[PDB]
Amino acid sequence: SWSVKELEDKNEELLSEIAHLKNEVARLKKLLQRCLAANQELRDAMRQSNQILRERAEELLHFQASQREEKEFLMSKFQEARKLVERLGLEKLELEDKNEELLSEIAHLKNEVARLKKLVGER
Amino acid sequence: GSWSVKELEDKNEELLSEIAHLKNEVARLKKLLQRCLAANQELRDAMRQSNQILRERAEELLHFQASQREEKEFLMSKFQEARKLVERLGLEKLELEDKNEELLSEIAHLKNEVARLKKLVGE
Repeated sequence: SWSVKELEDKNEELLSEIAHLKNEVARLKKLLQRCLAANQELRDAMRQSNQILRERAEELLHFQASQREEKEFLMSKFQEARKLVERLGLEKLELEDKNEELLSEIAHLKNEVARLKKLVGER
Repeated sequence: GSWSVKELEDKNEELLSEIAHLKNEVARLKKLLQRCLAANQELRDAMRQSNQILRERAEELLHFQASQREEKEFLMSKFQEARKLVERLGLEKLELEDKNEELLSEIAHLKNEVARLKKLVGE
């Protein structure tokens, strides 16, 4: 059907077609190798994000427990002091009432002393 | 005119089988590159969500600690004022107790003087 020259021209055509397809394979392998390397950089950085996020969540749980331990201890110191103010103030009022009753006894004893001394400047 | 018609036809079949192999490689490498590009997009879309969540939580922690620091300032500043109030009331209570002991000694002396003055007038 086909001559020698026609088969040679088709051979020349197929060889140029093999050369083009081989440049595509080499181009697609360079692309795939960069994309696989880019996927490795994204996976190493995403691993670090989850790893820092886990580290910061575990140190925050122990920090909140320490803040609770410090907040309880300062609070109990404020309550012990406030109660001490209420007790010192009431004991101060009970001492001031007792002192004013004593002054009334002294004022009565002083009047009694003067009354008896006018009696002795007569006898 | 080196090669015959039958030799050129067998070579033609040979070049075609190489094109069929290269065409399966190109289609295979395009599926790999397309899957890898899609995987990188899923990693970059998730990386951006993590960074946006990580950015919100760092801003909610920055403002939360500022209130914790201000509640620690306010519960502490109340405890300092109470301690000052305890030390002041303690001095006022000690001088009221000294006055109470001063008054009781005065009463006992005035009563002895009253009895002595009553014995002079015979009351």
